[PDB]
Amino acid sequence: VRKQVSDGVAHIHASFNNTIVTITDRQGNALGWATAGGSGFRGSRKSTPFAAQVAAERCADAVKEYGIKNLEVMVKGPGPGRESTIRALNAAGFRITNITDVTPIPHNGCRPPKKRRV
Amino acid sequence: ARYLGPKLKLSRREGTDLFLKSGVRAIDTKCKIEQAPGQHGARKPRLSDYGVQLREKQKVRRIYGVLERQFRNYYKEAARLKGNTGENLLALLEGRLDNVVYRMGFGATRAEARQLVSHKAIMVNGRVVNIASYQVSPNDVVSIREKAKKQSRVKAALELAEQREKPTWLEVDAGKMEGTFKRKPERSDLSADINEHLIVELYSK
RNA sequence: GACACGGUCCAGACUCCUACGGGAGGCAGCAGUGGGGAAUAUUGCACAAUGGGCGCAAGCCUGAUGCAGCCAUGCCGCGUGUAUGAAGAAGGCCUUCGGGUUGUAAAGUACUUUCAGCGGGGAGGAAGGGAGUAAAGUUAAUACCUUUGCUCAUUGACGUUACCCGCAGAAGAAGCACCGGCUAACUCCGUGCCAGCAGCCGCGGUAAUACGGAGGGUGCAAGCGUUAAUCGGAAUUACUGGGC
RNA sequence: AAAUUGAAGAGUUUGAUCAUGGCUCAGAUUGAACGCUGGCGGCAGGCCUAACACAUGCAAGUCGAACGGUAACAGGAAGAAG
Ligand SMILES: [Mg+2]
Ligand SMILES: [Mg+2]
Ligand SMILES: [Mg+2]
Ligand SMILES: [Mg+2]
Ligand SMILES: [Mg+2]
Ligand SMILES: [Mg+2]
Ligand SMILES: [Mg+2]
Ligand SMILES: [Mg+2]
Ligand SMILES: [Mg+2]
Ligand SMILES: [Mg+2]
Ligand SMILES: [Mg+2]
Ligand SMILES: [Mg+2]
Repeated sequence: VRKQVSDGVAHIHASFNNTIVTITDRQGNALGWATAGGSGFRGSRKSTPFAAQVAAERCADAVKEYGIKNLEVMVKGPGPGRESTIRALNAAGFRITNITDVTPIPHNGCRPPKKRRV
Repeated sequence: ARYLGPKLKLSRREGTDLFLKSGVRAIDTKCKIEQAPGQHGARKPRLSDYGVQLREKQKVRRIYGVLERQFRNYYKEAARLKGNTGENLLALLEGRLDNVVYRMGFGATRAEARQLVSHKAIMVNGRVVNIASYQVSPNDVVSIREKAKKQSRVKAALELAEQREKPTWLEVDAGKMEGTFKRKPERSDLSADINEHLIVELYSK
């Protein structure tokens, strides 16, 4: 039942309000995830780079469930947390092989929301 | 006619882990990689020229459990056949029934999938074959024997097959418990860490 | 069709028998015996098939031939399990005395039963002729035949066959050579130019990666080694392809 | 279509070098043997020695539709019989 597998990939959704850390295999089947909002951080605390690192600490689970060891890194989103989280993976005992940005950049696609006059 | 000793010893020797053991439990945990066996293994061995050639040949053989005598017969056939010999030799090694069953996903290990073939549990084109070295020809359909399917080990091996990027030239069937050896494999698909030109020279010496 | 392997005549040697008067024999056919040598198989089965001889045929005749037995002698295939399994069990050996090493090897825990165990089925080799039939050709008579078709019953030495199916339980199945260089793979102990090894280079004279033992490791595998032999490498008799 | 296609060195002469020139090694391969070990099957092979001697059984017989025959058998009829 509880399986075991290495050579994963980590998808990083660095949004302006939250950071989503998901560890998955090479074929997109999710193995585990953790979020800043689910790590005890709300409001401003839910977006600070630090809390994003803390979210990674949670994702350090699945160890016995999946011996990922070496994993890929996918990063998308301009929000804070494009650096912190990455460190936490190293300090957790993981082999970061490649680091690439997968931020969606339209070539003049859909119309964006209007500006916040505030 | 078969290797029966420990497996992690060979794995950690010759260095790069290449398709051994069930494939679930992390390879590093079971042993100590980057350290050849033996009391003196913890040292840097200045390999030679013969050394490199020998290692490659030994490595290739173990990946497919082919004994020298057998492997040499493949080399003679590969040289006889038209085309580049090294890829032809690799194609012949991949075309063995036991290897194909392993890649098809019915066995956790090449040895276990080979045992499934040996124990008369595999059907090819409606004919019972229990010879691991049988050469599968293109467009053939390999189907697990009705009785065999009741083995829960086969079922679990299917599950794990998902992690290995399904070989293109093999059309695997899940619940259908069948496979179609579409065509011969190509060098590109095979692990790019194999230098077949080294193998060709070594046996041509 | 022979100067004739199981024909004859003669001579020679040997072989054996005889009632002494006289005879008989020739496995370089198949088994086999002794001998020789390092070293080569069962005094097997059946003519079922093929093949040949004779016979109208039916047949009979086959140590030809088909099979079987023996030897790992070679070639080829196969199996001796599969996964889990680390407080890296103990034990072994090393040890910088901290450890490491064996080794996930084991044990254990799931799992499977190839072949070998046993049991029960079951092709193919099998074509044939015979007995009949009916018609046809064949006649004086289409009697005789011979040609068809058919009909019945047929024959397998191998053979407890090829193969299939069930039975049970990892149970019954791994050695051999090497680890100084060439040449892949190392230390410890013993020994002290002793004993020894040695394809070449050479080791050993008291801290031997070379001998001997231990652990470990490398190659190959139901085989691994040694020896003998042929070619290669050896452009080292060179025509390709050499020199003085 | 295809059947034309493959060609490696190394160690040893010296204080060191080049050169000629040996020997030796790796590779194939056998109608092999010996040693150690040895589960099974398929296929092939198996006195290279003394054409040395050979115990013994067998390896060329068949044909009655060539003929005198009927030795042995089967029946067959006669003749008889408790
Ligand atoms: Mg004659
Ligand atoms: Mg004779
Ligand atoms: Mg004889
Ligand atoms: Mg008889
Ligand atoms: Mg006879
Ligand atoms: Mg059996
Ligand atoms: Mg070496
Ligand atoms: Mg073999
Ligand atoms: Mg020789
Ligand atoms: Mg020459
Ligand atoms: Mg010269
Ligand atoms: Mg006779």
